Amino acid sequence: KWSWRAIKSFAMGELEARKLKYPNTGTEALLMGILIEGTSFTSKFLRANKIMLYKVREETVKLLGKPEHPPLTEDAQRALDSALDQNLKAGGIGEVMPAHILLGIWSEVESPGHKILATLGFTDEKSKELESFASESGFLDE
Repeated sequence: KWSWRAIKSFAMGELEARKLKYPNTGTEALLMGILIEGTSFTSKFLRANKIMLYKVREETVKLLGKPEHPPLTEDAQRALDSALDQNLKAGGIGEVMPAHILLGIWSEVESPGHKILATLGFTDEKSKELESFASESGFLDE
């Protein structure tokens, strides 16, 4: 059960992949889509931890270099599957949120999303911090 916020963040991600003229919607685009959507707690969390949209964009171009609807990479699909788990293997009411997508991205260790997060100072401790917020009883990611 994807939240509306997660649905929007995905759309913003695909939009960013198209703007970058990439063949696929990768973990880097899912990450930017969260920032672009811009109203979730997760987007505020990323910004409060100095993971700014303009920086992620600069690190994306640097890492990956300068299609109508760019399909998901395999590791982006993997990040979305983990999001479902992060949500599933936790409390049992909430929808799947941008938080779970972010955690899914971080957990795909080999992915550009993870590597860019790490370049910008994200760590396992930040991941656990985000998990703690997300596991709070009536968590809506807003």
